Amino acid sequence: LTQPPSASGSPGQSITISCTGTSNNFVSWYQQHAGKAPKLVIYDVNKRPSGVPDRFSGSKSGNTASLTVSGLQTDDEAVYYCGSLVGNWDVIFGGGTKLTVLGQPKAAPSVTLFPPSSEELQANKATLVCLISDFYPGAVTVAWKADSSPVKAGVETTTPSKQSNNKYAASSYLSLTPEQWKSHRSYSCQVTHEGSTVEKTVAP
Amino acid sequence: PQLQESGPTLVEASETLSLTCAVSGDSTAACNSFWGWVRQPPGKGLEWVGSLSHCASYWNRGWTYHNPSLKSRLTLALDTPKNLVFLKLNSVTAADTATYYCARFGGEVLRYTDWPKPAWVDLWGRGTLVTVSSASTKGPSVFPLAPSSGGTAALGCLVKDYFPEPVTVSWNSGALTSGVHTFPAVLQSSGLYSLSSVVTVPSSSLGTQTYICNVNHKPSNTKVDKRVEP
Amino acid sequence: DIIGDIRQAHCNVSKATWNETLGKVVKQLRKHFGNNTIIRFANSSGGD
Ligand SMILES: *[C@@H]1O[C@H](CO)[C@@H](O[C@@H]2O[C@H](CO)[C@@H](O[C@@H]3O[C@H](CO[C@H]4O[C@H](CO[C@H]5O[C@H](CO)[C@@H](O)[C@H](O)[C@@H]5O[C@H]5O[C@H](CO)[C@@H](O)[C@H](O)[C@@H]5O)[C@@H](O)[C@H](O[C@H]5O[C@H](CO)[C@@H](O)[C@H](O)[C@@H]5O)[C@@H]4O)[C@@H](O)[C@H](O[C@H]4O[C@H](CO)[C@@H](O)[C@H](O)[C@@H]4O[C@H]4O[C@H](CO)[C@@H](O)[C@H](O)[C@@H]4O[C@H]4O[C@H](CO)[C@@H](O)[C@H](O)[C@@H]4O)[C@@H]3O)[C@H](O)[C@H]2NC(C)=O)[C@H](O)[C@H]1NC(C)=O
Ligand SMILES: *[C@@H]1O[C@H](CO)[C@@H](O[C@@H]2O[C@H](CO)[C@@H](O[C@@H]3O[C@H](CO[C@H]4O[C@H](CO[C@H]5O[C@H](CO)[C@@H](O)[C@H](O)[C@@H]5O)[C@@H](O)[C@H](O[C@H]5O[C@H](CO)[C@@H](O)[C@H](O)[C@@H]5O)[C@@H]4O)[C@@H](O)[C@H](O[C@H]4O[C@H](CO)[C@@H](O)[C@H](O)[C@@H]4O[C@H]4O[C@H](CO)[C@@H](O)[C@H](O)[C@@H]4O[C@H]4O[C@H](CO)[C@@H](O)[C@H](O)[C@@H]4O)[C@@H]3O)[C@H](O)[C@H]2NC(C)=O)[C@H](O)[C@H]1NC(C)=O
Ligand SMILES: *[C@@H]1O[C@H](CO)[C@@H](O[C@@H]2O[C@H](CO)[C@@H](O[C@@H]3O[C@H](CO)[C@@H](O)[C@H](O[C@H]4O[C@H](CO)[C@@H](O)[C@H](O)[C@@H]4O[C@H]4O[C@H](CO)[C@@H](O)[C@H](O)[C@@H]4O)[C@@H]3O)[C@H](O)[C@H]2NC(C)=O)[C@H](O)[C@H]1NC(C)=O
Ligand SMILES: *[C@@H]1O[C@H](CO)[C@@H](O[C@@H]2O[C@H](CO)[C@@H](O[C@@H]3O[C@H](CO)[C@@H](O)[C@H](O)[C@@H]3O)[C@H](O)[C@H]2NC(C)=O)[C@H](O)[C@H]1NC(C)=O
Ligand SMILES: *[C@@H]1O[C@H](CO)[C@@H](O[C@@H]2O[C@H](CO)[C@@H](O[C@@H]3O[C@H](CO)[C@@H](O)[C@H](O)[C@@H]3O)[C@H](O)[C@H]2NC(C)=O)[C@H](O)[C@H]1NC(C)=O
Ligand SMILES: *[C@@H]1O[C@H](CO)[C@@H](O[C@@H]2O[C@H](CO)[C@@H](O)[C@H](O)[C@H]2NC(C)=O)[C@H](O)[C@H]1NC(C)=O
Repeated sequence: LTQPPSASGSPGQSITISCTGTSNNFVSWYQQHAGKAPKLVIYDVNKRPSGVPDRFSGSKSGNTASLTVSGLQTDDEAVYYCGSLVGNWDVIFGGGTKLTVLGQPKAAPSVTLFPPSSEELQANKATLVCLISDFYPGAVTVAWKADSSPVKAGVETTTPSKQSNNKYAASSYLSLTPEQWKSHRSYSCQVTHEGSTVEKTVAP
Repeated sequence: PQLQESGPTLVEASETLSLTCAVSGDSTAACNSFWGWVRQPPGKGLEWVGSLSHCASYWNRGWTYHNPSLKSRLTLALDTPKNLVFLKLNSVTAADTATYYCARFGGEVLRYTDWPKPAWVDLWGRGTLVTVSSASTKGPSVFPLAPSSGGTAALGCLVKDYFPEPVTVSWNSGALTSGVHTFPAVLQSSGLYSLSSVVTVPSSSLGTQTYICNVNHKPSNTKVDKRVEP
Repeated sequence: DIIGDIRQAHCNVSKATWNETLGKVVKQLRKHFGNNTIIRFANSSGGD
């Protein structure tokens, strides 16, 4: 199932997140708070469970299923997954949609890229680390490039985490061989935040 | 209704992972729901494992559903009298490292047509984290990060492969507070851990005045200080 | 309450075995009703 990567909204506004790949009505959505267990907020499309506010409503049109949250509040900030039965008895889950109801104000990320050290190359290892911080919302995708062509190998990216200043921060780790590091002069790291991207480059 | 997971939190590679769920407030004999597991890899999406039920029909002694990919390496079991759920994973790799949740499956279970159709997990458990590693406790490899903006640059200390958590890194043994930052750990494809730190200092301070980070790791018994120069 | 398949009671008969029997039986009726004639089967007429 294809679920949108991110979603944002202000308190009181209504957000509608979609899901596709559902040909049946067995669609269900879940809410998982960071560092906690997932909780089922809806089942059998529109139907609501016990202790769940009316503002949560499921909907399915054609092959597309949709969840709608009106009257946003602090406790609505979490990751939302959708799932449905397929075929005979198997069930699958989407990638999930991260919805954030954090306080203002929005801000561009900040990238600091560090090339491998002199002591590290001597261990026959090469690792580049992109440090992204001070961004809103707390969901950012990171991309790597070596010269002009992109790098699809050695990419390790982790979910961002809130800081003391309430701004999110994340770090992506690229581990490669020293041979391809010295061969290719410059290494670019692309950081995409809400459409706009921030880039950094390092060369030995 | 409460689901309590129990078992080894640390398992070696290629071995057999075993986990047991203890249900409270409900009977496994009940035909209203299916019982199984759902695993969620760190910082990743939800993946279905499988579920079964002894409530059968005329041609079978029960029903058991396996995830097509995980089918070969898993075995599902239910204890009806003792009200317990079991999960056994053969030949486990570091790719199977995840937070395992005890799951109760709802759907067309109490009144179905042909085969039973479970579609959603109504009741979850707290879940536990199982990390699969082919190695033992490891000391972190410490390398300095040399800086070059905006009147004040940033430098840090690199913490490479180690296991298990945590690691505490202080700058000059807690000498600086304002303008000090530390990033969370990262799980490597080799089952290990890695993280880093960063601090912002003026360019005028560059000179005989240098910066040294204090690394501390209890399990691997590692205390390492390294001076940083550009 | 009924817990299981939602269905009406059903009776199975193997198409091959009933037919084979029918073909042997229909030939025996022609030892009386004549060697050549049309024999048609139909369900119950009506009653209790
Ligand atoms: C009077 O006469 C009547 C006949 O006129 C007679 O009716 C017949 O009754 C018998 C039983 O009484 C029926 O036989 C049973 O049929 C069951 C259902 O069979 C259907 O479904 C399966 C599965 O299909 C899915 O999976 C395969 C493989 O992945 C795919 O290829 C399919 O496309 C489909 O995939 C979808 O679903 C997946 C899972 O959700 C998804 O992942 C996927 O993405 C898709 O969405 C088909 O294989 C069957 O096809 C066969 O029949 C058609 C008929 O047209 C043929 O054309 C075709 O070529 C095939 O031959 C059919 O569509 C069977 O499941 C059942 O077999 C199970 O039980 C026996 C018990 O001994 C086991 O030995 C066997 O291994 C099976 O066990 C599995 O399934 C059970 C649940 O059924 C589980 O409990 C069990 O643990 C095991 O599960 C494992 O495997 C699963 C995959 O199979 C997997 O999903 C699980 O996760 C798990 O790992 C048995 O054969 C027969 O169909 C009736 N026929 C008719 C016409 O009605 C009636 O009984 C008579 N009356 C009386 C009183 O006698
Ligand atoms: C139709 O629907 C009905 C439901 O309406 C379905 O009926 C269910 O069917 C399942 C499957 O058989 C049953 O599970 C079996 O349970 C028995 C024990 O049953 C007794 O205890 C149950 C639990 O009682 C507790 O909970 C209740 C509720 O909270 C509580 O009130 C109570 O005080 C107590 O605390 C009772 O529910 C149960 O009552 C039932 O029976 C009564 C009559 O006895 C009846 O009056 C009731 O109304 C009710 O129907 C009863 O008191 C387990 O022993 C059994 O486990 C064996 O059997 C299954 C297959 O059936 C098999 O898969 C298992 O592996 C296991 O087989 C091994 O162990 C046997 C000995 O234990 C041994 O003989 C076997 O050879 C085998 O041993 C071999 O293999 C193992 C590995 O497998 C190996 O280790 C050994 O060494 C050896 O090699 C079942 O799990 C349900 O109880 C039953 N009822 C309900 C309500 O669910 C039915 O399935 C549907 N379909 C059809 C076609 O009918
Ligand atoms: C009324 O009900 C009765 C009872 O159910 C029906 O009579 C039964 O009919 C079935 C099928 O017509 C028949 O089942 C076969 O019996 C064989 C022995 O006689 C079995 O060998 C065979 O099992 C194989 O096939 C199964 C399904 O494909 C597999 O699940 C099973 O594992 C077997 O496969 C093995 O063997 C092959 C080689 O052949 C091997 O390669 C495999 O590795 C594996 O080892 C069937 O089960 C029953 O025997 C019949 N029962 C009786 C008492 O006669 C009757 O047809 C029903 N009537 C109506 C009208 O519906
Ligand atoms: C109704 O009864 C007739 C017989 O009067 C059945 O015809 C039979 O049809 C089957 C094929 O479905 C024949 O089997 C065949 O056998 C030959 C020889 O081994 C082989 O070459 C074929 O590939 C096939 O297997 C069967 O022989 C034939 N009967 C006779 C007596 O020849 C018919 O099947 C019955 N109705 C139904 C439900 O089919
Ligand atoms: C045996 O098979 C016959 C053949 O199907 C069954 O006869 C059917 O009986 C129903 C009544 O229950 C008929 O419905 C009627 O249709 C006519 C025409 O539309 C309408 O005028 C009536 O008001 C009624 O709706 C049905 O037509 C009839 N089948 C045929 C082919 O005419 C009979 O019921 C079967 N016996 C048993 C015991 O099941
Ligand atoms: C048949 O009808 C009865 C009511 O006359 C149903 O029993 C009720 O079931 C509901 C569950 O939805 C309970 O909340 C009620 O307390 C039950 N009432 C009584 C008097 O038992 C029964 O469920 C219906 N048939 C079934 C079992 O499906």
